[PDB]
This record gives sequence, C-alpha cells and structure tokens, in this order.
Amino acid sequence: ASDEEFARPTGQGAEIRDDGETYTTVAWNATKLTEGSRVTDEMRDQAMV
Amino acid sequence: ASDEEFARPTGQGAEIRDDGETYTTVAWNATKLTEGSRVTDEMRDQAMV
Ligand SMILES: [Mg+2]
Ligand SMILES: [Mg+2]
Ligand SMILES: [Mg+2]
Ligand SMILES: [Mg+2]
Ligand SMILES: [Mg+2]
Repeated sequence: ASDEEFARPTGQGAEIRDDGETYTTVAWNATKLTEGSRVTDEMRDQAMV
Repeated sequence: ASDEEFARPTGQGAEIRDDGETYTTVAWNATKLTEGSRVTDEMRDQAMV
C-alpha cells in the first residue's frame, strides 16, 4: 500500500475531496540453487568414513 | 346539471315538447406547489433551536 497522507482543510458545506489508497507489488522469482558430488564405488568401499 | 325549469302549458291532444336535462363540467388541474431548505450538520448541531 501507499504511505499515509494528510487530510485537507475544507469549507463548511463544501465537497469532501478524494485521496484513496494506491497499491503496487514487489515480485519474487526464486532461483534454483544446486550442489552435486560423485564418488567411485571403489573409493566408497575403501574409505574409513 | 342544468337548472330547474317550468313545465309548458299545452292544449288537449297536442304534442309534448322536450326540455331535457343538459350537462357540462368544470375542469381541475392541480398545480404542484413546493418549498425547500438546507442546513449544514455544524449549524444543525450548534443552533439552540
Ligand atoms: Mg463538485
Ligand atoms: Mg494522496
Ligand atoms: Mg310533430
Ligand atoms: Mg322550458
Ligand atoms: Mg330549458
């Protein structure tokens, strides 16, 4: 939403003027973060961990 | 309706003459009469009456 504003002075019996809320958006577009790793099965056998 | 009248004096065996009830109207057309006023909410509040 738009910021707060201030009311306007007006004459007695005169028309109240308009200043309503205005709207906008902030967008998101999530980015794929990725990470990978590969191990040979002989390494996977012989490792202590 | 038309006014009362007087009957015709006649000879014996003579034709009776006509003098039947004639009619008319008076029209009306009602005219719109109007009156109006405005008061402000501040005046309506503050007045002693
Ligand atoms: Mg206006
Ligand atoms: Mg404004
Ligand atoms: Mg005749
Ligand atoms: Mg007559
Ligand atoms: Mg007559």
